Amino acid sequence: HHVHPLPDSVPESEDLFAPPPRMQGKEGRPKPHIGPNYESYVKEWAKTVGPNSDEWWAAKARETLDWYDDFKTVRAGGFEHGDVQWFPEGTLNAAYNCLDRHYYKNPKKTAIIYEADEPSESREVSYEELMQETCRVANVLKSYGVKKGDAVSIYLPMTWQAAAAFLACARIGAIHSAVFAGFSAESLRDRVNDCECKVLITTDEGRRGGKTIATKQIVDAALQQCPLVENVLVLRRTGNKVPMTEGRDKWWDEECAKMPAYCPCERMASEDPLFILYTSKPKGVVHSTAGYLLGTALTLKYVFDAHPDDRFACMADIGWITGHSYIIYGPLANGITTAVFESTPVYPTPSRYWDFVDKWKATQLYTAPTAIRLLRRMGEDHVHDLSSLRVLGSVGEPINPEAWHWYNDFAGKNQCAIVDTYWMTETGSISIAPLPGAISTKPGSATFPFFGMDVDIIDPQTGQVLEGNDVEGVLVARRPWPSIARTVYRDHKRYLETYMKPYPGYFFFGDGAARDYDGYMWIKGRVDDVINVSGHRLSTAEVESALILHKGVAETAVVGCADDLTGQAVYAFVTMKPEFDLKATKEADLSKELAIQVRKVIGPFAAPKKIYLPKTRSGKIMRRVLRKIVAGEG
Amino acid sequence: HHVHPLPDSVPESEDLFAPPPRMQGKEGRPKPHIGPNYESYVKEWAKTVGPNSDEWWAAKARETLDWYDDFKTVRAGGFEHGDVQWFPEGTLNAAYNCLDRHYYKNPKKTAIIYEADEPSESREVSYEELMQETCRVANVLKSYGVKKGDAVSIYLPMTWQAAAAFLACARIGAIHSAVFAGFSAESLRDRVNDCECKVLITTDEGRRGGKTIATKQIVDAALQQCPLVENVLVLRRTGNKVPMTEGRDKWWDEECAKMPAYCPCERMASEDPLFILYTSGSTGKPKGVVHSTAGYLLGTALTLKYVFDAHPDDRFACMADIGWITGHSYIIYGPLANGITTAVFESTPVYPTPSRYWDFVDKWKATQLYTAPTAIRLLRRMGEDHVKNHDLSSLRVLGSVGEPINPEAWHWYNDFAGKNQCAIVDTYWMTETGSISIAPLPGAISTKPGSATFPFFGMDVDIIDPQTGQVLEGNDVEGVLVARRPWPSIARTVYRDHKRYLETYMKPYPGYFFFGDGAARDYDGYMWIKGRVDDVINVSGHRLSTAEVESALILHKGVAETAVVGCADDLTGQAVYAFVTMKPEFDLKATKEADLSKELAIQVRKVIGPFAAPKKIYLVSDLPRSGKIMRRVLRKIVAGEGADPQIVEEVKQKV
Amino acid sequence: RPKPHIGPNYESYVKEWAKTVGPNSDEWWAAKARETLDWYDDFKTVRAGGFEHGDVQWFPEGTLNAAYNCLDRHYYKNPKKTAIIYEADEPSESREVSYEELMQETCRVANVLKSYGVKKGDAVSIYLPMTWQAAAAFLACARIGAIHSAVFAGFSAESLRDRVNDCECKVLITTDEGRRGGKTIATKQIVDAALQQCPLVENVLVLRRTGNKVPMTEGRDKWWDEECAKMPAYCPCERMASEDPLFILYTPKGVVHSTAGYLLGTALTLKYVFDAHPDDRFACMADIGWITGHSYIIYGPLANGITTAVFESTPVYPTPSRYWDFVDKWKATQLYTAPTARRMGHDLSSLRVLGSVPINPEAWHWYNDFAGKNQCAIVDTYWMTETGSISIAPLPGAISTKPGSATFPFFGMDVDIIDPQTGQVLEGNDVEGVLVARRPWPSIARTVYRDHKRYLETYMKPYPGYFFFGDGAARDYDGYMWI
Ligand SMILES: CCNS(=O)(=O)NC[C@H]1O[C@@H](n2cnc3c(N)ncnc32)[C@H](O)[C@@H]1O
Ligand SMILES: CCNS(=O)(=O)NC[C@H]1O[C@@H](n2cnc3c(N)ncnc32)[C@H](O)[C@@H]1O
Ligand SMILES: [Cl-]
Repeated sequence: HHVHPLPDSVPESEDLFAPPPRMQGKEGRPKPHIGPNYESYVKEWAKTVGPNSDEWWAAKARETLDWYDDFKTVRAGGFEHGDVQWFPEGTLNAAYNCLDRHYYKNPKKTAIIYEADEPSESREVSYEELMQETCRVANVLKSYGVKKGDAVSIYLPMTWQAAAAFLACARIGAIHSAVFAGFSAESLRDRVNDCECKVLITTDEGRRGGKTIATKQIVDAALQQCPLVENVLVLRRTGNKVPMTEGRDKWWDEECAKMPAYCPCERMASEDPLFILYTSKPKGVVHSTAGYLLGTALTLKYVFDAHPDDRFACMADIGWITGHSYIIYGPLANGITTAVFESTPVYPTPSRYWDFVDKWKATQLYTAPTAIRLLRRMGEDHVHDLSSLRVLGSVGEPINPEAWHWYNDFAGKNQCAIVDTYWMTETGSISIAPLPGAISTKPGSATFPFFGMDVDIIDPQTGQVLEGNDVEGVLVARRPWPSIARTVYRDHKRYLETYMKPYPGYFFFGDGAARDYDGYMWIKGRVDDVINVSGHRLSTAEVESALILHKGVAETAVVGCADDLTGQAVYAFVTMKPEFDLKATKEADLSKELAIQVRKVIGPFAAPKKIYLPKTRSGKIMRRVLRKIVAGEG
Repeated sequence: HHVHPLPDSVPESEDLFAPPPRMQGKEGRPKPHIGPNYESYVKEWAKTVGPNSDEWWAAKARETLDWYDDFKTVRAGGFEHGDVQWFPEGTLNAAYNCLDRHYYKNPKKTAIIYEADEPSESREVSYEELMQETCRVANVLKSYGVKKGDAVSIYLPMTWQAAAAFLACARIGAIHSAVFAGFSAESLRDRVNDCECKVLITTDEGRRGGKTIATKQIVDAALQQCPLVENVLVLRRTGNKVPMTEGRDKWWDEECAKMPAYCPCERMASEDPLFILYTSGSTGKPKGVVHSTAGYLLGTALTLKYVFDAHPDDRFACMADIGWITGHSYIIYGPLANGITTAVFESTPVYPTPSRYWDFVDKWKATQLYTAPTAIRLLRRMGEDHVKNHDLSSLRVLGSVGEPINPEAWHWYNDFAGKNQCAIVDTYWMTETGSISIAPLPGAISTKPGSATFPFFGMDVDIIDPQTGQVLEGNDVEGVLVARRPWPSIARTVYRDHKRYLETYMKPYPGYFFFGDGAARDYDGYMWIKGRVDDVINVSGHRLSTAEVESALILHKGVAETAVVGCADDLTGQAVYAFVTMKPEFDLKATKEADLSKELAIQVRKVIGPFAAPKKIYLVSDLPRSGKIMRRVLRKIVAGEGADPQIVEEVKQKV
Repeated sequence: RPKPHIGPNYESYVKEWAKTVGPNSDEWWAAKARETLDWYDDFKTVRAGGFEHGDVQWFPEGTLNAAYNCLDRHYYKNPKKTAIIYEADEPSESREVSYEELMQETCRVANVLKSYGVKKGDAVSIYLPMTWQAAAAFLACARIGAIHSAVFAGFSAESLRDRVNDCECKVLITTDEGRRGGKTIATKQIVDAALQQCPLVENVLVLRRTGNKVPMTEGRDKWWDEECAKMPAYCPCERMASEDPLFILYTPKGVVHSTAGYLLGTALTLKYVFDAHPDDRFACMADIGWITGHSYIIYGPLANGITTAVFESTPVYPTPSRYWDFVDKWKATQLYTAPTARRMGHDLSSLRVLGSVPINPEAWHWYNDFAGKNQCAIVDTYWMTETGSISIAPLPGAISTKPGSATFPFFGMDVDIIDPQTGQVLEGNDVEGVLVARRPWPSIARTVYRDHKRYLETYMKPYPGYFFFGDGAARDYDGYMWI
């Protein structure tokens, strides 16, 4: 075969895992929504793409969400000019769909499982409580003069009120712009100025893993160069003394105590913007209302097989798109229970995830590879019952197949489906992932595209589509889907040039990908991280997966630097486990073993020329820093 | 029985009055909506409360009002957090329901009977004229930058244009805040700043009882300490010279002449706030009671239709002032929503003479009259010569609101205003309830002097023992009044002071709404509201209402009005002190002042008991704007402290 | 040739015109209102109000948007159809603009205006020549509920200063220069002169029609193409009430038109007076600065979903044949031109209906033979800014017409003539007097901006309960009108 899976130590013939009995109608668990096999997924999927799929999408939009005004047109527009429209004549409100309509049905049902940094301080927040808090904040924002279409910055740690602040903006038609609680003032400042907001929502302090985040202190520093901000609403998270500027700053609880506990919903057009989410000038990705909300609702229901009594535990941060979609909007739209985890996976112990799972009988767990490195690395003594789990998800970057099996074995007792979810901030919702009740998985593969996603592979050297299977190139989408980002805030040109110009006719994700002989999709990393050695273009995922097969390796990152005899050369930056003895295995001897590992697993063309990690707050490895340093640019 | 009715001079067996023939469909009058007996009231009422009342309320909401968008949910929320919701997904506009839809049906039907202070200046205002005036003001407010949800203060006397100012704000989604024309600048200023409005609507002057109110003069004084006000719209009521600040102030007639006579309606969510009505209440600051749109509007429409048995051609004569909740609900919103004729009375009941009410009724053939006990007592003091020589046959329902009505005043009302041929409706409610809470349905309920009787549709009230916090099951019980579940017209908050809203009405008896009134349900199930809990007097363990001691006093020949307050007493805890006003004709020389007092105390001792007999009686000329007697002032005077500051000194002298 | 909608004799035009007036006048206007336009919300009341107090209302409860009805709905049905034929001043610079392209430009501009804080109900002034982006400007203002005030591109800086200050607009849309009859119309120069005394105007959007160097006030002035490059190509439509104002057109008498009425009147007149059909190519040579360009270049044609022409030249540039080179080059199917234009000195078989807007009666024969070849129709049209849509015209495939007259007044308008000395209408035929109208029509102007007083003292108070046109008119034994 031309297309190889990510290097793994397990035979390929033993790496095809069918839906287990928990994802079958047995053991008293809900029968899957889609199942039991690959053909059942394809049968439904073919209704969601092609020239006769408007029928399916209209029904799903009318069944999934509540509308104030029906829509007439299902879809229009396209990539070339970026005029994407879905359900354009309809009106709705995101807070009505995430709060009110469930409050009216079961007001005492739990909406948020607030897992505080300290396990003792945790509690359940009901749809009644969350709605009242949202409506109070919404009334406060209106009293500040916030109007439909105004931007509101949010700088909140993972306390449950963060959901109320997001939904308060959506309730009144404001455009919330979340900034990870922990970015520098320079990062907070740039995002506040770009969106031109006049109101900022934040806390006095945060708490994560026992540490103290000086959110208010950072804000005051950033706001010295954010001229337009006139109002700041400070949640009293800790109560510890923080500076409160007179007039500009007010306490959340004092402001809310003056306001009523209900607020009307602003009737929003489908294409009114719901939020701006900046990405690390800053790129403010803009999502509209109806299509984004429907995408998050549909993906949560099918990719995680969500059922009414489920308790969904996404361990990400609301400052990132994974929090937007699968902590707040997705789960609350489906009306289930969602987790807001304010701690780290290592506090009080590396068993918090598992203590959390057993304490709350969580039905799905959704975290990232960068955190997955933690648990499997430190010890499986930390891994409990975990029987409540039924679907396990991973998001953020390629998952080395080695981490994949531990996830299947110890967290799932070989009884959970593992869903590797591929998507971007700009897709809004999950693009390629297995439906747990239908798809037999492979370690390290995203598998098949989700409803509405018609993806293909393009040879970047010819610009043409590679027909068939067992092909490799760059991933592109053929048609718009409802949750696609609609622009980059006040910079539509950057939007078109980045995603719509590189391969005209298609959307360009920016990732290398391959479709193997079985049709399974494999995402191998950024195209900008590809290294071309003597005509062999190498992905960062395959070299880094082969390295992690050597004893003692924890995490790696390979970058390319120019080479006069091979064009570029692979340079690998390697991190070792703490117990590993660097004296027994000399650094020169370690590199020799690693280069032989890569040569054996990939080929001589891939052997690193030199072996020696800078990571953003989102958990991503800053490979652009490793590349420039190797060249000698400070 | 343990529960006694308010003192009356008629035997209890002879003091139950069944709907007269005018409310039996006879004499050419329209058949009542509910009737003909108590059972017909209960049959409908039981559809309006309980866990299966959503069906009735959904239907009445869709039958009574015109909606731009239908609603899905009927009710949600509750007392505990103050998140009451009614018809939340629906949209409508109050001005469309009060003007446009009736204009489109019968544009020339009369909307307002404008009874000016001078009777010669009175005229009829049709729905077309009022709609056009409303739309001109709305355009004027919008030209000023007024947006949906902004507060607009109104300081207007009782001229018909006051309705156009209220409905102009409602038409564009502004929040109107009315201030009684006659409050001091100090009271106006507090209300203008609290609601944070930028636009004020007022007159150059007012006219009441022959006097001239210098509204603009008061306004200018108030606005020197109102930094947020940017625009003032001055109706040209008198034409006498007033100071007009350049730019800030503009003439109503000049501004409106520039605008079109139509304006689109703002589509409002049911729960968007419709108005703020401040009350000089509780203490310290003014309490801005906030009502939302759909539930308030539906509450006033339904109460007017059933409590006053309103039919399409009726001519409803509420003699209250639009600066108070009775004016909001039963001059403007209630009647105009029902599409009938409503009266705007610019005079007093004694100007030019005490026959004004009755001249008005016959002049316009009014079909229902709605006034207060303070005016019934006032007229009753001036003589039956001014009321005896009138027809008054057009009337068929007479209403009383504001406080408990003494059975003596009740009988004067029934005898001379209704000629024993009208139904008397005693309406109990508050600013905070939005609409009538407890009252008799005139075609169905047999009344008792001084009793409101039974709760209105949607009101499920109870009596609570304030010392046990428990509901007193059964009849012949006494305590404080409470409501069990929200109703559609309940106030939704206190403007920017939700804590004051929860603390005042929702915390004192958790699970309930606390009216603040003592109440009792007699053996027949009739409810009796006898006065504020803060006004109770306790003599040797006997908790006394001010209404029952004052009802017993007024049974003595010559008594016009009384006021009793409690004073501390070392041997009985408190003691009753009574302040008495007599009729003009009564001779103080024939019956010495001391001998009169003894007869009064013996009256109370006989009817209530010696513990209620006043220890001392002060004969005054008058008692100390809403028509309420300032008993808190008389209480402080008898203790030793220190609308008209002259009576206050007059009291201090006799005391 | 497609069959005309109304025909073939008068009894077909009496059975129809009898429905647009009278007691059941409502039932007909209600059907047409629902059939012609797309509504976001239905309407309950057909008509209310009258001339007396100036409270005219049509379809008050309904909501809608002019851009959705002139762009989106046709885009969704056939996006590549040509909405505009842009006949540049230089004939070889002409090109077709599709509904898609026209929609995307409108949405961009609409997004720009929103970034400047323009809100529903705000005023925006438009100082543009007859380039095709003028319709995108009009419709971008309508798309967001903003009130556009079109000021003809030839007006002086003084006349623009006055029109911009009356409407109180905070945003102005102009070009850097114009082009007409081979000449250059310095519009930004005139814009900078006037604005020195326009204290409310805070943002100006300048379209590069020539690229020539012009002054740009930093901060206030921004380039159209640079501002629009930052915005998405879709914008939501504001849900407007029928009686929300759509535009101000000063004659400083700023005539105001509501939305659903003016739009219904414009759509119906094109579909009948000119007998427009789906594939027709309506050519109107007016300017978007006047009510002729508003109603029969932009709103009427783009509402019916046909093709309309934006003619940027004169009738004699390059040569007096331009109309007829125009007509054959694009196969125009209707022609609409002024009185001004057989004195300075082609196939044309595609023309089917020909109209003007008084013309000497010999021009009626010349316009029927040299332009029609005794195979075309001829429709004469009189009206004014305050009427919203053409008032007096004959229906083409039904009514046998005569030179100089107009057979019958348009659907839903019933006029008469008053004796200016007795103030009594002269019933009957063979009469003369001052022209006035009876009852309300949908497209009637609703006020004069912030001078409803003048609105009454000019058209309502002069003759009680009537609309006073201000021009003398006469009727003859044939039931025909003369201005
Ligand atoms: C939506 C989360 N955004 S993200 O967490 O910022 N991820 C950063 C970037 O990593 C890539 N990516 C995401 N998920 C996967 C995956 N499962 N396998 C391989 N690659 C992946 C995408 O290009 C994304 O833009
Ligand atoms: C809507 C009235 N507004 S009011 O004029 O402000 N009345 C002041 C307060 O008096 C009490 N009250 C009112 N009506 C009655 C009545 N009929 N019998 C006994 N008590 C009554 C209420 O607590 C009210 O709030
Ligand atoms: Cl699996």
